[PDB]
Amino acid sequence: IAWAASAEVANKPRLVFVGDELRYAQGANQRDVELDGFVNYHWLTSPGGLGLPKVMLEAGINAPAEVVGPDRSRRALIAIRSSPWKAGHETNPWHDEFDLDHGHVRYFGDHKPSTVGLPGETKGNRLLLEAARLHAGTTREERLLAPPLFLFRAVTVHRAGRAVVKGHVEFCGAAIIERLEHVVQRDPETGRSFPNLSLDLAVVSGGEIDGVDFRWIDDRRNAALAAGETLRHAPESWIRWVRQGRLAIPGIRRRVLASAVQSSKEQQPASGSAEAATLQTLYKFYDGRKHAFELLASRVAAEVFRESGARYKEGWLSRSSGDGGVDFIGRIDMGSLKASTPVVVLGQAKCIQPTSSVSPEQVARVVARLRRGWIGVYVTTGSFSRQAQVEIIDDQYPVVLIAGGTLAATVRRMVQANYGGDLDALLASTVDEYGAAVTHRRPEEVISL
Amino acid sequence: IAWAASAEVANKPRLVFVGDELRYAQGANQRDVELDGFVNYHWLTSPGGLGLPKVMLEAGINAPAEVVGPDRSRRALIAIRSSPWKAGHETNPWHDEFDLDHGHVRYFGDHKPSTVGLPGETKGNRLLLEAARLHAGTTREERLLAPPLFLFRAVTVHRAGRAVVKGHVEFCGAAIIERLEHVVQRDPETGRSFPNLSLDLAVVSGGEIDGVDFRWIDDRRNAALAAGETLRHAPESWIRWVRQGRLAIPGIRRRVLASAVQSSKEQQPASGSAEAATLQTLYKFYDGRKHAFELLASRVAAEVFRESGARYKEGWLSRSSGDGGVDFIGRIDMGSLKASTPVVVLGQAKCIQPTSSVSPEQVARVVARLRRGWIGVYVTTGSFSRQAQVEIIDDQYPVVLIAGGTLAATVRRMVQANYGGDLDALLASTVDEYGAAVTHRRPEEVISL
Amino acid sequence: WAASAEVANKPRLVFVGDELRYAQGANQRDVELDGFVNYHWLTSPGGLGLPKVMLEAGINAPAEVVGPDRSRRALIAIRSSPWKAGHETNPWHDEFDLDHGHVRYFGDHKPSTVGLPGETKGNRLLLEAARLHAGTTREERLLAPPLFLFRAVTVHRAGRAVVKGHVEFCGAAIIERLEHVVQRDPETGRSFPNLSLDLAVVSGGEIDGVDFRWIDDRRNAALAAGETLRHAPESWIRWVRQGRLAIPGIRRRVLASAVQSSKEQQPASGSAEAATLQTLYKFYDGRKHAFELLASRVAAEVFRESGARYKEGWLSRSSGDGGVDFIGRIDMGSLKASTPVVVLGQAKCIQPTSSVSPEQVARVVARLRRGWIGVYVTTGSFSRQAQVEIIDDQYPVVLIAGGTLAATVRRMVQANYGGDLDALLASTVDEYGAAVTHRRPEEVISL
Amino acid sequence: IAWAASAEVANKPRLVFVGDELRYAQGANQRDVELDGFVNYHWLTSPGGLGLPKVMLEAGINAPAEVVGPDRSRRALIAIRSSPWKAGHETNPWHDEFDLDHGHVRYFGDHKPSTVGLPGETKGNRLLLEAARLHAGTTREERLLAPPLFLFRAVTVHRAGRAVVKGHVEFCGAAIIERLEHVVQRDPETGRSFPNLSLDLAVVSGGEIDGVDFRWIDDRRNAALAAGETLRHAPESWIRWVRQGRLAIPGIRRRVLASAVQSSKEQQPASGSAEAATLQTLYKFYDGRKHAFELLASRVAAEVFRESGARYKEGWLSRSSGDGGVDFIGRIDMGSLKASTPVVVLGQAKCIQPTSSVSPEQVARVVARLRRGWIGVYVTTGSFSRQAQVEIIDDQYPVVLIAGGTLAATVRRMVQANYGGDLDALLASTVDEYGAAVTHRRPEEVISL
DNA sequence: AGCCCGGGAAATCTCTGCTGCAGAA
DNA sequence: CTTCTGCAGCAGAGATTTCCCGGGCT
Repeated sequence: IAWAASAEVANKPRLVFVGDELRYAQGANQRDVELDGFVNYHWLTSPGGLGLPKVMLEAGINAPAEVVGPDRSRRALIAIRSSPWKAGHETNPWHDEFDLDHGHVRYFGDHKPSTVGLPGETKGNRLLLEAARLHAGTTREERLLAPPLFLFRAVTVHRAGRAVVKGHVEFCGAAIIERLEHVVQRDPETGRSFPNLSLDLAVVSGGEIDGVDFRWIDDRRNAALAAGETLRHAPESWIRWVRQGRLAIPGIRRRVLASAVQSSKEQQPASGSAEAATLQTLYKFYDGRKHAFELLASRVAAEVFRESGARYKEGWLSRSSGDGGVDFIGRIDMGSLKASTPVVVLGQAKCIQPTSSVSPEQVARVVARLRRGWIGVYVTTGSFSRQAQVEIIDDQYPVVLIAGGTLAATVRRMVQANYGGDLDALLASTVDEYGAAVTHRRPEEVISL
Repeated sequence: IAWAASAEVANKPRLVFVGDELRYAQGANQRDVELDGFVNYHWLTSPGGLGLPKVMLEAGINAPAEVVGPDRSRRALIAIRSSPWKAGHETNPWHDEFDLDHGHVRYFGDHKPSTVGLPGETKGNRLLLEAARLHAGTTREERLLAPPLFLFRAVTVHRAGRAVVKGHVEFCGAAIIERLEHVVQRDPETGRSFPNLSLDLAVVSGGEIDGVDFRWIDDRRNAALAAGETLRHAPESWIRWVRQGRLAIPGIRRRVLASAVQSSKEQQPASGSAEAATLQTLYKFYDGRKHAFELLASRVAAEVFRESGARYKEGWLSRSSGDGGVDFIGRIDMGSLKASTPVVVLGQAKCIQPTSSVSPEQVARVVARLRRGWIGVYVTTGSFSRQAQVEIIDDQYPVVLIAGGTLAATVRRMVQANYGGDLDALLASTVDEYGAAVTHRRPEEVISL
Repeated sequence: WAASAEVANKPRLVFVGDELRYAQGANQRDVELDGFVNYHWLTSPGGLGLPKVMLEAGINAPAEVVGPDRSRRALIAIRSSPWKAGHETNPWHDEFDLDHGHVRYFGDHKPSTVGLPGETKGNRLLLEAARLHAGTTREERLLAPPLFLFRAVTVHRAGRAVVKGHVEFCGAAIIERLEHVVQRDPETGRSFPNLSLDLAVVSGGEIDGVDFRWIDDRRNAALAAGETLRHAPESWIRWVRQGRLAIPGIRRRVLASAVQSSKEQQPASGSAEAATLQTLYKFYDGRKHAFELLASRVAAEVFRESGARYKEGWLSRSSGDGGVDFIGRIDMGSLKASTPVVVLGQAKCIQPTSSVSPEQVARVVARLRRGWIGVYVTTGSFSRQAQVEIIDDQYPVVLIAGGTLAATVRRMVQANYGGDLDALLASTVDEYGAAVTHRRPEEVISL
Repeated sequence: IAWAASAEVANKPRLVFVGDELRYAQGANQRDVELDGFVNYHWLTSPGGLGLPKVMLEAGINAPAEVVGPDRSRRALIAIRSSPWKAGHETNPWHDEFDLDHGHVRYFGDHKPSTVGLPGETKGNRLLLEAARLHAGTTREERLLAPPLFLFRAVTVHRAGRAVVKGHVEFCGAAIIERLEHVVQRDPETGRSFPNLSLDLAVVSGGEIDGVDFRWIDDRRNAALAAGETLRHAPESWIRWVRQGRLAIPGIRRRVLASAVQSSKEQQPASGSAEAATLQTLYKFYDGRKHAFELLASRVAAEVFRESGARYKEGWLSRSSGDGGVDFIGRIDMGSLKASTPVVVLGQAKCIQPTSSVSPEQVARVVARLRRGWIGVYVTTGSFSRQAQVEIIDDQYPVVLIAGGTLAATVRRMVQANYGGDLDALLASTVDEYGAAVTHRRPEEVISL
């Protein structure tokens, strides 16, 4: 009669997104989807339809009893707990830390000075040892025998009008063991150093959703399922890792960007549009004269900074000759009347073919010029490479990107704002006023201006 | 008609400012004031009234004829000229260092690799020694006979029209020799080492007027009048350098900030006003409460960037207790949407009576937390110390200053615009709704939000 | 050969920081003495029959051992200073950092000894061992005798005084850097040349300490030098084949908080460095400028202690305090073209019982551009908040409290004006504005 | 009748200058002032009217007979002849190095392989130990009697349309030993090893002039002379060292002002260098695999920082898969033992041909990620472009440039002293390890280990 | 006689200015 | 048939490069 419940639980979906807050309490029920206004942990792990003991989440790491598949016995999984009691991290080198953005995690063993035996005597560290031996071997079946590592970090909600600490967890994703190294920590109370296992783990990609649902955690606990039969509900990252090996880790590692990135198509105007044709006329006109293109880049950048609702003044153009990383410069004032701060804005302009794209080093050449409190801006006829936007966003470089469609729209504004001599004599206005004064002056001299 | 042209030119306001455009041309009359839109150099030095030969600015280190008074024959003055090769400065040997704000100018002797022997056979070095012995003299009489050093640097600018490369120079002011020492320089062209003379100079100040009377040279090249009557048109800084010794140099040093210094009374609201009483009630209310003040400052700083119409996003509170280097966080998107780049704003507040000023050390603690493209903001009911302000301006700290006046004005504006009721409603709303941090994350994560 | 196989049957390991019972009395057979492990039993096992190697103050080692291929030198044993109990007051002493696996030791050379440094048998074998560890072949490196460090201990045992005839295991180390210094002993009272040795403590890998079987196996004559390493630490084994290239990465790392309490930053009361600190406090209480110059020289000595290249730029100003008190520069590179590192510094003389606020050092931190480092010198200690703010927010600034300052000053004085502190103090107060210039920190590059 | 000549010597200044070409002959006389147009060495060292014995000078360390001053027996001077003896064919890695631009010189002892016992068993080494003993020293009295070391280097000169390398010598100035270390040297051609002492020293400055007054030399070389009255014509720098001690060592360093920009030819090894072919093989070998060259460059930079005797630790590699922004990471501990601070080094390595330079964009891509107090290092076979280095100097980029001769130098010196001549095992090691040292840790995580 | 971190004009020098021709997408 | 895109020791101001002067001294 229990087979019906097992099947019922087996078929129904149980989804959880990475970074979500899960409810963790003593006792309670595993048959409840929601508890105290939050998603139940035990229900997500072991719904109870299988009639199996719950998966406990306690100090250090925790692993269920050995699950005997028809083929052979297998370790179900490993639930890992990290305790930042009240955002204690990271004042000290014990330093259990998660970077869920780039998909890297560093955790440490539960070994303590009170323990007499060598590291690995504790249940947790020994399970970490077995997992380490299983994550590194010759055969390809032992990796199927290797239990997955589920990351959980303590979190205080301060929600629903009631501030509470503990009793809540956070799923940081599934992890694989990249490294295991014996390190020596220090107990301040007794002033005594102790050996312990240090684990470097990598979080894999969760797919398009970035959140995973686990019907396969029951598969790992299923007594009637073979080791290679449990990968049915597994994410594509993990199974493709099983296929390829540890060489696929950089490709399967989870990647979260703070801001969205734009494809080449979206930045540019439509192909059949006359805006793109106008952009190509800009390409033809400013190919010979890069200096005009620079002056226009200054005008456009100005229009953008003023479109943001911020105060901007264009200082000048760095050089008309001698190349270098700076083409021109302006100033952004941050704040309101009688309350502001000066910001030096280094304007850069590069004219290139639409097919080719700007390389990250060319942008980083402008980024390197930037001192503290400065903002760069890059204006190009084409688009930006993926690695460029990656280096800008992930490393948090403050650069304003001006693509083809943006400058095209800006031009569309300016040409009807001032239509003297039609569209073309604005470009002529770029060449005629291209001299636009000059300066050997450092960027810091723009403040006094 | 000896004194006919002299007596009228003897009382003229020959005050000159640093940064103006001066004309140095061959075949320039001493009678005409301005040449082709700008003032003439030869006219400025000796405008025909004296009958003296026009001082020619040549050969780097330059000086007029020796002057013999009744006693102690002296050198009238010294005309120092630093010129771009071009690209002699900052791209070549020589490249005399120039720092205007700190009044420090490093200059090189007239010794050349083509000139053999110890520095120096050229008149430049000998004049440099003859002057330096008087400038470094511990005797006031020596400081009386000490030849003034008038510095000049050719700058390209003009008004409208076209840029200038020759015939145009800029008055850099007068300077006093800080140090004199020998150096070794190497020529890239020949690869041969040669000795030279190097010296550190201290540029003086003209005061609030910041003007330098060029009538000084008249009594400086007068053989009849000596020392006592030669300082009549000299700047007070120079006469103070004459009366006292080299120990008063840092006190008489020229220090000009790019921005403007705000007085304590200037930062505070007008005396007797309603906003003043409002601020007094603010300090009265928030003297005991800190977190509520921090939140209030977060709200004030929230729309102070948004007042211009600029794109802003209000962040979170770091911690309920234990504080942080900066109390609250904000974000500033720059440019059109999807082209917007995040700018991290780190704010901190402190409650103190308007009669008190903010120490530079804590502001430094704020700006020490800054990174690439990060800006700070400090909010207080009091004013800021002058040292703090000048340290921020001179070293270009990127931070917004919120004094008691701006705070009171912005707060009253907030109350009337969004409430209009008694401030008590706002205060209470703040204390109940926040002052308690729901989210405690790293500041770099504000970009993801 | 039953006994040797018997002691080969049972493992022998000792962790770093293990207290050992040191007694000329007692025997080789027994495993423990007076509640502590026996040293002579540790170094000399009962299943061998070899004599007991004695551990005396300073460097000590058994004579060379004849091998089938070539003669092999027995390991090096080092005994630490009393630190101090009134026995040694010398500024140049043994500095132990077991957290980063870095240990600086100073050899034994005395004014009574006439000649050149390294003439004594211990120092002869020491320099020869230095030759072996700096060997160009793998054979020469495996021929190199291990260096085992030991320290004296001042503690408490079972509610009683401690300790009489007890030491502490500091681990095994590899000869990395050598130096030639000239020190001066006040009680000697003549000055004498002395050797300096920078050692890198190895990591035991999976184990904290090392296997004691290694030494007992290497001491044996039949053991071949290539095959004499079996239980040797993986770090040492890797180093033998890799050479000097392995040294930077194989050092033992102990994860611990870098925050030192106010008491830890202050020298011992009986150290006699503290008295110097107090004299400096009363002296520079009125004159801060001489303290700024003194701090510049002290920092200059600190950076040159690691063998780096420091060049003193100048002092910022002689009138009033500010963000920076003094400026220096550290050049590192191909030397055909050297990459300069700007050094900004501030010094404040306060009471040793007073703590330095984080804002005051943040005033210096805020002046740091990319590739620049800060220096803060104070007679007192640093506050906890300051330390944790510097560590957590990753501030590139060295901190000099009362202890480090007094120690460095003592070193400098003894090095030059040894016998007279007033001469060094005179050297600090004579020139005020001689080193003082008004320049931008980025102008130190030209110098 | 040698008294009058001595008085003659004392009255007229006798000066030598740095960079001067001197004629040295073993069979010359002390009488003739100059030989073949060039001033004589012996005549300058000691005149014929002095009565002083003929001083001998040969390859390596040369020390004249000891002298007894009335106060105490004293060592006058130490002459040092340094010649590569290469004729451009040097393979000796421990050959002496000279950098007079920064005033640092690496000298090496006269210890020989066949020379037995512990170093030094030779004259030069021992008297250099005495010299160093006096150099470090203690109290002023020892500093007074401390014998100066004068450097003479074999140079190629040109005389009357004819040029011969041997027969002349150059004056490199008087220097003081900073530090002395123990090192093991090996003959490149034939495999061997011998102990020797290595000295890092620095040349002082000549004060007003660039060189040394040899009249003071005569004053010190005098048998009967006072203690502090021995030097009246001595350079002020040496007197400053005398009064201060080691405290003035960083301040008295000889400095020559020149452009730090190096050309392609200047960075790369000589035309007859055997390391060139090795570099070609390195290009052909790492042409397919770049990350192996990245690890190679990591260990190279490590050896470079370890060459100064500083504190450095091995880092890790970012990816070893495809391409990426940062090639390798490292850490440097700056300060003493008890007191130090960690700094993060971001290293980049791209394999190009020695004839090709490095564009500024590529290195600026590395500079862009450098935080506050962070440095970087670029290691490559090819040289660096002029614009790149200029860009480094202008913006004060903290980067170490390893290219051409330097790379081959540290690599060869490494092979000779570590892997013992076999480069095959080294290359193979770089091949096997490109996937072993790869961690996904943050650059800030290097502080942990 | 001389020099010198010069300016002036008259000597080349730099690099996009483009028009009608033709011939091609 | 279009309508643009090639061909051409072409035009030509602003910017360098040469060379002639300069002014005021020891």
